Formats: sequence, structure tokens, C-alpha cells
Amino acid sequence: SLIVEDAPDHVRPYVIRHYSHARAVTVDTQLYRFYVTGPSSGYAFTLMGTNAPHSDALGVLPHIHQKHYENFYCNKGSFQLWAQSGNETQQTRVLSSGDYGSVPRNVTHTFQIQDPDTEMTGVIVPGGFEDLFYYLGTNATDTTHTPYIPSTLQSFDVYAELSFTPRTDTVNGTAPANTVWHTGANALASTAGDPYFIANGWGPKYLNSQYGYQIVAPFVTATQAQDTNYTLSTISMSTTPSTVTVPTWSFPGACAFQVQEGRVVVQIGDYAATELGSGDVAFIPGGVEFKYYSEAYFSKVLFVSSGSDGLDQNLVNGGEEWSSVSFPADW
Amino acid sequence: SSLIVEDAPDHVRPYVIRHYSHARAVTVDTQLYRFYVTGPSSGYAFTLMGTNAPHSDALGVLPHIHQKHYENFYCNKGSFQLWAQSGNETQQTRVLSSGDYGSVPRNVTHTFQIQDPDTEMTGVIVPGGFEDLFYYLGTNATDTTHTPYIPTISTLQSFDVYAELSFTPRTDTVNGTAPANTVWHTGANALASTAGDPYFIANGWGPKYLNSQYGYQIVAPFVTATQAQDTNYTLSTISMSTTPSTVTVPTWSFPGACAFQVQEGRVVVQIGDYAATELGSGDVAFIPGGVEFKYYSEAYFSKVLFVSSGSDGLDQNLVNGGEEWSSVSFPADW
Ligand SMILES: *[C@@H]1O[C@H](CO)[C@@H](O[C@@H]2O[C@H](CO)[C@@H](O[C@@H]3O[C@H](CO)[C@@H](O)[C@H](O[C@H]4O[C@H](CO)[C@@H](O)[C@H](O)[C@@H]4O)[C@@H]3O)[C@H](O)[C@H]2NC(C)=O)[C@H](O)[C@H]1NC(C)=O
Ligand SMILES: *[C@@H]1O[C@H](CO)[C@@H](O[C@@H]2O[C@H](CO)[C@@H](O)[C@H](O)[C@H]2NC(C)=O)[C@H](O)[C@H]1NC(C)=O
Ligand SMILES: *[C@@H]1O[C@H](CO)[C@@H](O)[C@H](O)[C@H]1NC(C)=O
Ligand SMILES: *[C@@H]1O[C@H](CO)[C@@H](O)[C@H](O)[C@H]1NC(C)=O
Ligand SMILES: *[C@@H]1O[C@H](CO)[C@@H](O)[C@H](O)[C@H]1NC(C)=O
Ligand SMILES: *[C@@H]1O[C@H](CO)[C@@H](O)[C@H](O)[C@H]1NC(C)=O
Ligand SMILES: *[C@@H]1O[C@H](CO)[C@@H](O)[C@H](O)[C@H]1NC(C)=O
Ligand SMILES: O=c1cc(CO)occ1O
Ligand SMILES: O=c1cc(CO)occ1O
Ligand SMILES: [Cu+2]
Ligand SMILES: [Cu+2]
Repeated sequence: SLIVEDAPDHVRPYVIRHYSHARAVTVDTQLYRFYVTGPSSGYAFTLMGTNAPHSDALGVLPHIHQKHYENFYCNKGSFQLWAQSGNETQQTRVLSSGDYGSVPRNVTHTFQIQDPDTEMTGVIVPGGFEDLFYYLGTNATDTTHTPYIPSTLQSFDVYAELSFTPRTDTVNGTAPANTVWHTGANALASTAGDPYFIANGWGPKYLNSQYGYQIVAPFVTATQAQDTNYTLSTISMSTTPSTVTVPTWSFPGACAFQVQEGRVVVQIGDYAATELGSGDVAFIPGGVEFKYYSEAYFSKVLFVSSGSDGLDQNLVNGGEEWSSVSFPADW
Repeated sequence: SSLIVEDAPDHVRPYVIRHYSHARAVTVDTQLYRFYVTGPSSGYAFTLMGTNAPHSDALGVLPHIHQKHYENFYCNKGSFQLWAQSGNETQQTRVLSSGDYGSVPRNVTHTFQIQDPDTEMTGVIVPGGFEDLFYYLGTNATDTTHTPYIPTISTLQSFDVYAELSFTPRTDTVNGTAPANTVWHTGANALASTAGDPYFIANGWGPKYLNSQYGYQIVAPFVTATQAQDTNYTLSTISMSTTPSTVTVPTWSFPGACAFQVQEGRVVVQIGDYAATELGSGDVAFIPGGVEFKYYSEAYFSKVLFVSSGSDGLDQNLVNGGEEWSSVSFPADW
């Protein structure tokens, strides 16, 4: 009974399929889904999905969160993201599938949906921010499970930035001009509090060969999370050779993952093993044993963990710097 | 009887080949080719192949023409630039990203270039058998772990590859397109009405039809009779809802072979007397012409890349049974 249609109201092992109801709400043309919520994760983090059509206007007015670190991962389609810390140069990228944008506390930001089939996976730390979407949004029954329908919010940690003007000199999906976006490697900001972007496949990667091949592409480490105390990355996986036992994991902090590509089998606690496909999400409470392996010859998941030393950091630590998005051809 | 094979069969029969299966893999430099459907596996109806490769600062192939093959470029993930020219018409170029499509009819000069590290192009060539070229050009790859990719004019002409040495890929690309008076991810893309002309369809920006006969299905045509002419096939994506209360998953049969590769979601396919099988991203199913099959989506929304030999296979059938639709999403109510 691992599978649920809305995130549970208390911490427990669960899997929720892509486009499940997930307390769906709409905000104009956008449809939000809350795969993992405050209640659901013990307030460790929120993992939500936003589906939306092209829009000629910003999806939200510029604003800041003082207590929440926000992460934007493009599942598909595309959306532009703007960000600025203090008086540092304003940054903007157009994110396509697999691209990532990091938005720390106190960073002014906004976004705009570009493509007709756009999906933004949002990871917010800590959890509970979603209350704002319940409040400002309109409930959506969404019977068919269709992806989307064809200055007063300080209480909700939303602080307006009405002076902020989103730059309009974007060329080749980025601005300012002296940036690298899909044309060279990207690094995680070394300065805490600064926003940064990693184009799909262009960031640092680490190969782990302890249990078949796994490639971790870090998005947020301790360096960036500081006191928010979490890590975020993608983990690409080979199959597990028959001569390797699939390891059993346990971590103090809750963790979760959304499959982006492939077929991943997860077994959590005393629940039956379940195979996840695109956009499917698995949530594992802290201190609960879990095993996972890829049935597909190559899978890739978006992974979030509460704590400084969860699964992704563990695989990196037991691994090595790696230059490719593909793993070795030989075991 | 399991549909699953590791390489395409040397004859026609129902099968399913998993993403990144060996598929008779070969490499040409950094590029890894997989032949999910071949001439012999499809009765020469068409070829469906996967090309995985890293970024390159150089073209991935010298500009050339095919006089007897219609080429189709679909970006499964990552991105790559495609240039195409018909005769003396303006040279067109687009940077395809996930879900984008490039159509390259016969006698159209073309080349491509890999941009992102994890780029995958799904190629559909009609008719089938064109893969012989890659058997010659490529080196057999064992790829034990199934990693996506590894980290002469007389002979080419005989493979229907006619070099165009004077072709100069244009260098004025901006926002992933050139020339300037073009529409790429900023508006509607129509299928070309003139045969032999190349065209490009950005993910979700092309024409769509909503079929409500068996739940909701949205067909986004990539190639129709208009464009295929004598090559006699269709190509498109089909997006699907789950099958709702009172509705039974229907059974289909069409004279020409057909196939699909899942892009998103989870799709169950049952072909002939074989056991049903659930497919995930990149997985391919092949259905011989004249064999009965059923498919449905276990996922709340799935999207597949579909090809059919003949002018009236599944996709055209759904279009004919449906109505023009303006969204990539289906209605919220049954
Ligand atoms: C490549 O793509 C980028 C987007 O990724 C695109 O950038 C866009 O440029 C247009 C045109 O410059 C911008 O729209 C303008 O923004 C400015 C700055 O605020 C406004 O002053 C403009 O308003 C005037 O012009 C309007 C339309 O002509 C009038 O209707 C209006 O009343 C004003 O007179 C105008 O809206 C847009 O802001 C950017 N977008 C981003 C996100 O940067 C660029 O054009 C593309 N490059 C090429 C060469 O194709
Ligand atoms: C936007 O990106 C394009 C490439 O997609 C750049 O175009 C290249 O520009 C240089 C200089 O003109 C040429 O030598 C290359 O041949 C071009 N490549 C292509 C594929 O056309 C373009 O310069 C970029 N624009 C800006 C302002 O950054
Ligand atoms: C963000 O700014 C507010 C007010 O300036 C401050 O109280 C808060 O501690 C800041 N947090 C961070 C992480 O900068
Ligand atoms: C970070 O989170 C982990 C997992 O929840 C927890 O064990 C640890 O106490 C936290 N560390 C800090 C500094 O709060
Ligand atoms: C392609 O061009 C060749 C060269 O002239 C010509 O013989 C042939 O008829 C053309 N084929 C098509 C399909 O237009
Ligand atoms: C590569 O494999 C193909 C098909 O299995 C075979 O026909 C060919 O002889 C092989 N190439 C070499 C040089 O071994
Ligand atoms: C087009 O293809 C279909 C299916 O393969 C076939 O039944 C039909 O006869 C073909 N038409 C021609 C002219 O070959
Ligand atoms: O700026 C934001 C945008 C979205 C949409 O994903 O969610 C939360 C935000 O704070
Ligand atoms: O031009 C071509 C490019 C590729 C790359 O996959 O395959 C076949 C071709 O004809
Ligand atoms: Cu925000
Ligand atoms: Cu070609």
C-alpha cells in the first residue's frame, strides 16, 4: 500500500505517481501539485510540480523568501528564471529539460513559462511553504489527471520586490553576456547566498562504482545550503550486476526522489517493492531502511535529502570526479 | 511468450526492445548508434534508431543528400543543431531540444551538430534498411554495461548518401534559429505543404488533434500523406490519458507495420498472442502489419513517438476520429 494519490498528512514511506491529484491547485493557467509537503516530510522539504502553458507575462511578481531556499528544475518544456542577490549582477537563464536554477534565501526572483508543455519541479527547504499556493490558488478537482487545464503575504514568507526589473537583454537563453549556458561547464556558486544555474549535463559529476555505476550531479551541497542543511542532485544509475548485492540504506534525515528518465525500483521499510517511471516520486522518512536499483539500463532521478550526509553525498564521497554523463562501458 | 529482445530480430514479428538495449550497437567516433527497428525487423518498412553522443565542436556528419530516403530527426533529450536546404531555397537551421522534431525529405541537403552532453536523437528513416550505412561506417560495440555512449564516394552513393561538399552550414544562429524571419519555440509551426521542403516542429507548437473515443488521446502529426507522398507513412506523437470508467481498451489492426518509442510515461502494450508488457522512457514496441494489438497508459499522462507504414495507421485513424485541438493537455473532465 505504498502508493498514494495525495501526500500523506504524517511521515511515512510512500510513492506518488506523476500527475496524481497531490492537493492540486491552480493559479491562473498554472497547475501545482504537491508530491511532498510540510506535513508529509516532517517539514524537511517540499517537492512540488508546476505544469503550465506558454505565457507572455511573468508567472509571478518579483519577490524574496527570507526563510526558504528555492530550487527550480525543468522537467520538460522551458521557462526563464531571473535572480539577483543584493547588488550583484542580475542573472537570468532560460531553463530547458534537465536544467537547474538555485535560489537561496533573500534572492529576488521571478519566472515566465515559455513552452506549451512546461513542467517545473520545485524543491523548497524547509517544507510547508506550499500553504501559500493553497491560500492564493483555486482548488482543482482535475478528474482526468490532465497535466494542466487547457505585499500582504509576509506571513507566508513572501516579500515583494516591486522595484526589481527583470532584465530584457536575454540572448541565447542567458544574460548577462559573460555567462555560460549550455556552451561550457557550470560551477556551483562558491559564495553562499548567491543564485546559480547548472545546464543539463554541464555541472560537476562524480562516478560511484561501489554498487554498479552511479553518477551524481550535485546541485546543492553544504557549501550552498549552510544552515538549511540539505543536499540536492541528480543520480544516474546503471543496472546492478548480478554479482553485486543492492545495498540497504538508512539516513537520519528524510529523503526523496523523482524519476526523470528510466525505471527505478524502490523498496522502503516493510512495503512491497515498486517500480517508478517518469515523474514518479518516492519518499523515505529518516531512519527508515530502503533499497533501490534501476531496471532500465540507465535511469536518472532528481534527489533531495535532509541533512548534510545523505545518499548523494555518500555516493560522491565513496566515488571519484567524473567527466561524462555516461558511465564506463565495462564493469 | 515474451516480446522482449536485446537486438532487433532478423525477421518480422512482434517485439519490444528496451531503451539502451544492445540493438546491434556500433560507434562512429564518439557517437553510439542503436538500431531498434531495422529493414529485416520491419520488413523494410522503416528504420528506427537511437544516436547517443556528447557535445562536439564539429559537425556530426558531412553535408549530404538522400535521394531515396526520408529522414526524420527527433530529440529524445539534450540538444543538437540541424541545418537543412531544399534546392535553392533559403537554408534553414534550428537547435532542437527535448521533444523537438526536424523533417528532412528526400533531396534535402542536411547535417547536424551535437550540443549537450546527454544528447539523444531518435531517427526514423523511410524506407527501412538505411542502417546498412552505419554497419559500414561504424565499429561494433559490445557496451557490456549498456551505457548510453562510450566516455568512398562511390560506396556512399550506393548507400544513398550523396555528399554536398560546397554546403556551408549557416553561422548566424540566434535563439537557436536562423534565418531571422523564422518561428522556433515562439509560435505555431505548420507542417510544410510543399513536398520536398524541410520543416521543423518545436515541442508542442505544431498542430494537434484530440480524440475522445477511448479516453483522451492527443495526436500531434509530424508527417502526413501530404509530406510523405510515395514514401507512404505517418509519424507523430500520441499523448494518452488513462482509460476511464465504462471504456474498454480497444483492439487495433492495420495493414502496415507500426512502432512507437515512449518518450514520457508508462504504456502497456499487448501484441498478438504475446504477454502484455509495460514500457518506460525510450522503450520501443514494434507491431507487424496485420497483427492485433492493444495499448493503454498506466501513467496519468504518457507521450509516445509513433511511426506507421501506410497512409491510414493508428495516428491518422485517431485524427480522423477526433477534432483539431489547441493544447498539449486534454480536458479536465471526461
Ligand atoms: C532572443 O530571445 C530573447 C528572449 O529570450 C528576446 O529577448 C526579448 O527581447 C524583446 C525585444 O527587445 C523584449 O521585449 C521588449 O522588452 C523591452 C524592455 O523592457 C521593452 O521596453 C519593450 O517594450 C517595447 O516594445 C514592445 C514590443 O515591440 C512594445 O509593445 C512596448 O509597448 C514597448 O514599446 C519590449 O517588450 C523582451 O523583454 C526580451 N525578453 C527577455 C526575456 O529578455 C530576443 O528578442 C531574442 N533575440 C533575437 C535577436 O531574436
Ligand atoms: C548565440 O549562439 C550562436 C550559436 O548557436 C552564436 O552563433 C555563432 O557565432 C559565431 C560568430 O558569429 C560563428 O562563428 C558561429 O558559426 C555561430 N554558430 C552558429 C551555430 O551559427 C551566436 O554568436 C550567439 N550570439 C550571442 C550574441 O552570444
Ligand atoms: C535574509 O534577510 C533577513 C532580513 O534582512 C534576515 O533576517 C535573514 O536572517 C536573512 N537570511 C539570510 C540567510 O540571509
Ligand atoms: C541536519 O539534518 C539532519 C537530518 O534531519 C539532522 O540529523 C541534523 O541534526 C541536522 N543538522 C543540523 C545542524 O541541524
Ligand atoms: C531527387 O533528385 C534526383 C536528382 O535529380 C532525381 O533524380 C529524383 O527524381 C529526385 N527524387 C525525388 C523524390 O524528388
Ligand atoms: C559486427 O556485427 C555484425 C552483426 O552481428 C556482423 O555482421 C559483423 O561481421 C561484425 N563486425 C566485425 C568486424 O566483427
Ligand atoms: C502503403 O503502405 C501500406 C502498408 O504497408 C500498403 O498496404 C499500401 O499498399 C502501400 N501503398 C503502396 C502504393 O505501396
Ligand atoms: O517564485 C516561485 C515560483 C514557484 C513556481 O514553481 O514556486 C515558488 C516560488 O517562490
Ligand atoms: O544525416 C544523418 C544523421 C544521422 C545521425 O544519427 O543519421 C543518419 C543520417 O542520414
Ligand atoms: Cu519564490
Ligand atoms: Cu542524412
